[PDB]
Parts: sequence; structure tokens; C-alpha cells
Amino acid sequence: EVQLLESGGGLVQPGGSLRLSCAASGLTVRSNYMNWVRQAPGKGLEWVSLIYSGGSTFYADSVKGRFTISRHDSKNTLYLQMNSLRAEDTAVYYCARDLVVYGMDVWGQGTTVTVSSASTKGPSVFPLAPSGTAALGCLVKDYFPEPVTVSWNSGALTSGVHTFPAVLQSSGLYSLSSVVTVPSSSLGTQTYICNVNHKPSNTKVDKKVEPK
Amino acid sequence: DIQMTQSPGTLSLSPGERATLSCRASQSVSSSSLAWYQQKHGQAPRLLIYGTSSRATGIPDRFSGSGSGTDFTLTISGLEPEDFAVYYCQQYGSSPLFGGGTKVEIKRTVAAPSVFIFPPSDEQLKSGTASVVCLLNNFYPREAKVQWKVDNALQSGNSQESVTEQDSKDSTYSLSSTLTLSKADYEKHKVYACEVTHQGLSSPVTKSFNRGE
Amino acid sequence: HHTNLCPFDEVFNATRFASVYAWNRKRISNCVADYSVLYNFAPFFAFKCYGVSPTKLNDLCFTNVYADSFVIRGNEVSQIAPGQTGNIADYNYKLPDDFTGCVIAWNSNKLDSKVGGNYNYRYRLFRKSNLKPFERDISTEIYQAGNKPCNGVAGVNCYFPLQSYGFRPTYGVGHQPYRVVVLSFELLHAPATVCGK
Amino acid sequence: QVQLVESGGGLVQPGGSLRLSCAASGFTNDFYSIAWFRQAPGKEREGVSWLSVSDNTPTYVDSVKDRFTISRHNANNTVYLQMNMLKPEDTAIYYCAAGRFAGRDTWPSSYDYWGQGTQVTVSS
Ligand SMILES: *[C@@H]1O[C@H](CO)[C@@H](O)[C@H](O)[C@H]1NC(C)=O
Repeated sequence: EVQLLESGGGLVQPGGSLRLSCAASGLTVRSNYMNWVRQAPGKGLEWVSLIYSGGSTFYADSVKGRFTISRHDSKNTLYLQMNSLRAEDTAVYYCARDLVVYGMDVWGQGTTVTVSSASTKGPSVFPLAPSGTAALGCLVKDYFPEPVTVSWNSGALTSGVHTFPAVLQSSGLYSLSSVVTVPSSSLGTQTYICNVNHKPSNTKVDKKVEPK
Repeated sequence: DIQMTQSPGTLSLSPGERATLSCRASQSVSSSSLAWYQQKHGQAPRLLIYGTSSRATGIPDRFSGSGSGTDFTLTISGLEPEDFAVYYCQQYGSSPLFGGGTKVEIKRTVAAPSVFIFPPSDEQLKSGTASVVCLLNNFYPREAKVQWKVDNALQSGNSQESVTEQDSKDSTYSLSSTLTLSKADYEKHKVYACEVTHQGLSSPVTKSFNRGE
Repeated sequence: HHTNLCPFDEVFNATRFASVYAWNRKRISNCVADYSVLYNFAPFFAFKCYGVSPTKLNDLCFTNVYADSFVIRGNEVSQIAPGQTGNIADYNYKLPDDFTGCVIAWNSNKLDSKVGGNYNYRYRLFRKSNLKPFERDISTEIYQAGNKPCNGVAGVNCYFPLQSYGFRPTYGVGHQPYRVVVLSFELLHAPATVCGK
Repeated sequence: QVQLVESGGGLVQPGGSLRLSCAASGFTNDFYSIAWFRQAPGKEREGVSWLSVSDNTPTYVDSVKDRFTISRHNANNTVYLQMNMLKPEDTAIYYCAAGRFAGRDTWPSSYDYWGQGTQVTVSS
């Protein structure tokens, strides 16, 4: 049972602090090279910090003076203290055990850090009314932060569903659409409801989409 | 400071084909300091190859690595559906340094998009904002052009686009373009249209509606 | 009762050098040493002394002088200095923070790189804690990286601690071999046996 | 509290002269060393001249040996690099670097303190 499990990610305003955790099992953080590696939305992997078993620490230039890597030997847990956070620190943060010549063989699942002055807000859900096959959907507008989940007919409708990646609007709020194509013959006989869930704001919206 | 460059940015091949991914170092380095990682969409990276040519545990034989000094190559002898992902090389210098990554996408036959336009709902108009959505459904290749037209005026600077990942079943993409106006601006115009240009279309396709009809 | 030149030739011009994890030490005594000659030797692209100027060494007498020598790759030369961290400084050869000797280094690609690699030059990759200053660890015990004992068998979380450099002529200078000589000066409550000219 | 202040860069024609200066302050003794590194647009940072302060020993790479002179004025704690017979190959950003040791080293990573760098250009 060799695994890594991150936690502690969340939403912080610029200049704030956040502490990440990475609980190990099987391997021991006391005896390994351990890395933090982050990935900004739509970008590549960036190594961030490294701690030797002997205790030496190293940092990328982009985080020097602000981030601090450490560990708790008894709890078998790795930490990353992040101070003076900036918008460009928004990323998924992974911890990994480094074997150097044998590569980083063990990775966690990642924990998401979002740095923004925007306030948590639930989405407005508006119908995309239909007008062989017809297309309909839901517009999930003006929420923050990521993510939202969208299902159709409580999960009974999955075929032909396209839920698009959100776009960050100039207001700092996210917006996305979820669409589905169905036979036009079923518009008058089948209800279509999009089930929107935004857990950060505890928002649950069911929107029936009918022809206009 | 060593620099790692991966090419191409995107590799388009069909399943069953042989893939060759390039990773170049600005300095000639030992092969024991170069590793490869695979990252599928929405998932964490996983070690693929270490020491330039050694497969990590559980990695199938179709993955191989080679290279010496400055030019390193990842070879996939017969792409399987699960192999279409992003691949990163990584060099161990003063610190671990990842290349920019290469995405391996599925090359399929050309598929023209189905285009749909959605006017803003009456519910949204009550809030003072109007969003117009143009949908491009199940097309390939990924390259496409959406031109918003408002009373025949080409609209630029007030729309945003989003593209789904390649579909697991037909390997197509879909795109949504959202035109955002104030309610007061939306009421100043009659004809709203999106004109779609794509390799699968002999001429541009336009979907439109007249506001209030 | 004639005083001879110190055998620095046997250190700097040895046919082969030691691996850094098993670094060699030569105890030098009862001889005259010209340090300025070494200092003005141009191929020594790295010649650094701490708390003392290299041209002052010829005016000083010591009880003994120690010459440590080994091979590392080029981009690790900066770790052979006081206050350094990294795989070499931490796990292979450690200088004390208050070091007051000299560090000498030069490219040895022509001597130590081999077609097909020189895997006989090795370094310690895995170690649980840092070396003390001037500590030499030649253990080859399997390294336990997890909670399960290895019992001398490499496997999951059980790794051989040493790794080969594999020096090749086609590597860049950062990964080419560099020969290093560290001079330490010892002063005891005893007559001095090593002086400068 | 080590600080390195450089000046003296600029544009010159082939064969012209240029003098760089590096005012080093904050050291607690003379057992430090000053080096001039340069970095071409697409190449690596490479040292061209060195001066060990305590013993006042200069060192030069072979490509500048009869063209560059490094020296120190003790009054203003400034190390000067006189560059004569400049060639187009000399075009680069020149950095002053300081190392906490008496002597010389070709590796940039061996120097703990770096100036902001000054641009030197030789016109074709
Ligand atoms: C070491 O030997 C080489 C030839 O192998 C010679 O060129 C060099 O001068 C010698 N160094 C010294 C310090 O005598």
C-alpha cells in the first residue's frame, strides 16, 4: 500500500497564506526525497519544492522566500507552507516521492489552490431552449470558484451530453454551458432537466428546459 | 540553466500507429537523468520511463525510450485508445525540470460541425444581461472559426470560447461560443448570427435569429 | 637530514581518482610545499581558499596537511565548499562550516570519461541523514525507503544506495567528470613538519 | 549585506574600448573574490576575468587575455574591467559576481552574489 494523499487546498485572496498536507503510506517521508509539483489550469508541470531525507530543502525561483517545505516523521506527512500567495500560484498541487534515477514513481491525486479576490458565489442557471435532432442545454453563469457538476435527468441522460470547460469572465466569475442533443420527436413527450451542483456555495439547482 | 523542449506540441495519429515524441535538452546530459511521465486528462501524472529507456513498473512493452546527450525520444509502438494523453519529459539538473509537454490526440476522418444558436432566455434578460450561445457539435479537426455578427456587424472582443476534450466514442470535439451583452445593448439590435468556418464545410455556415421572434 | 618537496604530484597526477563516496585522503608531512606553484597552474580552473589567501600559504608552517581527492560531475563542483547542500555535500563529501583550507578542481574528461561510460566512478544517492564533516561512508547496505525491512534484497522501497556516473566523452561540461583536491591544514601542539618555500 | 553595483556598459564599434566597474560592499574581510561573467543571447553564462581580492591575483580566459585587464581600486572598493580591442563576439550582458572565497572558479553556481548585469554591444 504505497500512496500519497494531499489536502489543505482552497480559496485564498492575494497575499494570504495556505498550508498543504500530503499523508504518505507504505513509503516514509523521513527516508525519501519528496517533491511538490504544481500545474496551473491548462499548463504544464512545474516543480516547486524538494526536501531531502537528510533535511536539505530546495525551491523553484518562482516560490523562493514565500513557500516552505517540511515534514512530520511520526505522522508520515509532508507539508507545504505557502505565504504571500499570488494569482499565478493558482494550480493543482501534487506531492510525489522522488527516486531521482528511478523517477518520481509515486504521485498523489492533487489538491487545488485558487488565489483570487473574487467572492464565493453560486451560479445562475438559465435554459438553452431547443428550437432530425434538436439541441438544448443549460447556461451555468457567474459562479466562483470552480468546480460545478452538471447532470441531466438525474443521471439517466448521458448520451450526447457535452458539458464545456468553464471560462473565466472579466468579472472574475466562471461561466459554462452544458448541452445535449436529443431526437426532435421527443421534445413534446420527454422532460429534460439539468441538475447543477456548486458545492463551494452549497448551491443545487434543477432547471427544466422546455421549447420556447 | 538547462532547458527542455518537447516537439511537436500536438501529435495527431490514429490508434494502432507508431508515435515518436521528441525531448531535447540545451545541454548534453547523462541518460540516467531523463524521465518520461504520462498524464491523462483530469488525472495526476504517472511515471512512464526512467533513465531514458527503463519502463516503470506496470508499463506495457509498447512504450520504449531512447536518446543520448541532447536528443531523447519516447516511442509508442502501436497506439492504444488509452495512450492518447499528454506526455512530459523531465531532466534532473540543479532541480527537476519538466518539458512543456506533448499532447497525443486521435486523428480521425473530417467531421463537419452541427451548428445551433441559442438566444438569451427571458429569465436572464430579467437580470439585465443577455448571453447568446453558439454551439458547434461533434467536429474534427479541432480548428474552427466562430464569427459573431450583430446586424451584419462583425463582433469582436465580447465573446469567449470553450472546447471539450476529444470524445471517447467518436473522437470529435465540440465548441461553445458565448456572446455577452447588457440587456440595453441586446435590445439595440435585431439579427444575431454566428458564422462557422471549418475544414468540413465547403462554405461557412450561419445560424441566426431575429430578436423578439 | 635533507628536506624534500611534498609529493603533491602523486595526488594531482594519480592515474585514477577515487569515487567521491569513497574519497581518498593523503596525509602529507615532513616536506616543503610550494602552494603558489599550484595556485598559478592555469588548468586548475577552480582554486579557492577560505579565510586565507593562496599566496600566503607559502609563509605558513603546519603539523600535517591532508589532501582529499575524488571525482564528481561538473555541476557538482560548487557543492565542494563550506555551507553547501545537495547530494554530494550531504551524502558524499562534507566540508565543515568553519573550513579554512583550499578546494582545487579541473576538468578530467580526457582521463575519466570512457566510450560506453565509466561506471566505476560512483556516488551515494540514498542516505537517511547528512554526513558529518570529513566523514567517509562506504556502506553498500540496501536502503530502506519504507516501513518494511529489506533484508539485503532490493525491491519496492529497497534500493541500492550507490549510483554510477557513467562518464562519456559526449556529455556536456555539467555532466563531465571533474577531479577535485581538498587541502586541509592541521595545527597541533607539536613541531610543524610542512612549510612553504 | 553584500551588494554589487555595476556600470560602464554601452555600445562600441569593433576595435573600441569600454570600461566596466563593480563596487562591492558588505564583506567583512578581504578573503572574497570578484568575477566578470558574460551571457550571449542564446548561450550560457561564462566567466571571462577573475580577481582574488586579498592576494590581488587576476585571471583571464584565453579569448580575452591580451585585451582585458581586471584591477581594483582600494579607496572606493571598486573592481574595474578594462576591455580593449573589442570584437563582435564580445557582445553580451556582463555580470559582476562575488564569491566568499579567495581565488577563482569557472562555475556560475560557485558565486553567491550577482549584480544586475550591464549590456555590452559591439557593432558587427
Ligand atoms: C601531470 O602530468 C601531466 C602529464 O600526464 C603533465 O602534463 C603535467 O604537467 C603534470 N602536472 C604537474 C603539476 O607536474
